Amino acid sequence: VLSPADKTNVKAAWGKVGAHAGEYGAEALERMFLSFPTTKTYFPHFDLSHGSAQVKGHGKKVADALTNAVAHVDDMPNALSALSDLHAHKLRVDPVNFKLLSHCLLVTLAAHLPAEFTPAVHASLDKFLASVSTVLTSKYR
Amino acid sequence: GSRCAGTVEVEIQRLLGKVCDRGWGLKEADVVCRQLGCGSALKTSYQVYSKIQATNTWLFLSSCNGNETSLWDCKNWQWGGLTCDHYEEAKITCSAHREPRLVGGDIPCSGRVEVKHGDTWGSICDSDFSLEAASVLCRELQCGTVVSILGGAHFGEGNGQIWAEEFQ
Amino acid sequence: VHLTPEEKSAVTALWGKVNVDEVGGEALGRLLVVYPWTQRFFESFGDLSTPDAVMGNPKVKAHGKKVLGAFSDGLAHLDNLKGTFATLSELHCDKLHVDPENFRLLGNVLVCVLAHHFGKEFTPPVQAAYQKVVAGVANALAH
Ligand code: HEM
Ligand code: HEM
Ligand SMILES: *[C@@H]1O[C@H](CO)[C@@H](O)[C@H](O)[C@H]1NC(C)=O
Repeated sequence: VLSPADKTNVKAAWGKVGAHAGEYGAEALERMFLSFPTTKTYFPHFDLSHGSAQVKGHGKKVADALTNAVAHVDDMPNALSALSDLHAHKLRVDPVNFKLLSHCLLVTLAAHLPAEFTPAVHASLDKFLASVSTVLTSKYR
Repeated sequence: GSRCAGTVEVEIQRLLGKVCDRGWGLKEADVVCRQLGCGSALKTSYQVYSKIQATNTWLFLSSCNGNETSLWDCKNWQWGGLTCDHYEEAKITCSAHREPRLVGGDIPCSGRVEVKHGDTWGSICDSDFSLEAASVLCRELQCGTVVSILGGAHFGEGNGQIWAEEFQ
Repeated sequence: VHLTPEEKSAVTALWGKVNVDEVGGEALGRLLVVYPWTQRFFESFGDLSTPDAVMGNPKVKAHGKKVLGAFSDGLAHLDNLKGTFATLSELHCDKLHVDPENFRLLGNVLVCVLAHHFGKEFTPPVQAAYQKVVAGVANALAH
């Protein structure tokens, strides 16, 4: 569960992510595709090569969704209701892929923000990404 | 062909065997080259001269430092008990496969070309030595760039044997 | 699965600059902070409530050094991981009853620590190689 201190740390970390969110998400998607190729089965229509414009656009969309979740950290299920329905029903993405993407996002943030990825901030960001994944995987069946 | 280039064949208790290339980098490769006495290791591959038979048993090298004087002296080498089917045989070409030298010249980096085929020093016919081969020879001996290729025994005829290999 | 020579070279090159005395302790502290149920196994290490207490714990740092040394030992024998980790897996399964998923969590946390330490040098290719490495370590350390 996200404590108020954890919410503060997540808000600060994503604020210092700032405008680099789109390419952070693109890098996280690339890391998920390379490290865990089993997640590529959910993108059969995407060009999954390095530096892909389509992967970059999807990473921008993912980071915009994460920004909306951070801004609505107290109402995340309502903020991600459309995405929850989408991932759970239309795409039927298995939650292990969500945890893999959360790990890859954490790796990207650690590689790009080493000064601000403190163990407390790392734990808070992991909790926030777990909350996002749980909201998106809740309706999975 | 040469004693210091080819697959690593292992004789343990009169049993033929070949080294598997799993956990076999250049660090273990130069240990074999040092063990045979042919300088350091150049590549884990060789230009095939003759066919060799296939042996069921394999020598597996987990890992060892690379400064050892012999392969047996480095820690935890496995002899048999596993199949090198997923991996490949361990090849090596040591630095003395074709080690050049310049003799007969009164200046440091000029003279009749002699190449050591493992242990024997022999001359080279000038029809088998191109400008690229001479460039590689000058580079290897740390003599820079080739100035000229002088055939017809310019620095005197060598005594011994003449190699029959054209350097491509 | 066999690890490609390029991936092996990348892993070895990135591990050459890894601070053995600090990276393992950092990874273990991060594991105990992010996943607090892993503090259950280290109740003899003293205070582990505050994240600063976890990261500043000398016993945690020493055990992280030992864990990272075990990672290095498994790295030197990437092709033989079950044989090298049989004793440690038996220890964790029987004497400590550590869930195998904790090994995967520690591998992921170690990958995060490596990325945090090396910045952009932790490229997606070398991260994929290290994910293969930590997956092999965890599978060899499990069951
Ligand atoms: C924190 C985790 C995630 C977030 C924030 C997220 C966010 C998003 C967003 C914003 C979209 C755009 C949907 C639209 O615009 O209509 C999307 C689509 C999609 N997502 Fe995710 N997602 C996450 C996890 C995942 C994972 C792990 C996978 C697969 C392994 C996945 C697979 C997909 C697919 C296939 C689409 C459809 C894109 C397309 O058809 O072009 N999602 N996601
Ligand atoms: C993932 C890779 C891991 C490796 C390579 C590793 C390695 C080691 C090593 C080298 C030891 C020392 C063995 C001894 O002293 O006899 C050890 C012991 C121990 N490990 Fe792990 N470990 C790993 C993961 C974990 C995790 C995730 C936990 C807990 C969640 C854990 C809990 C312990 C404990 C409690 C001990 C004994 C502490 C003590 O002896 O004082 N280990 N492990
Ligand atoms: C090789 O180097 C190691 C250092 O790790 C040393 O312990 C060993 O004695 C060296 N071996 C030789 C033959 O010099």
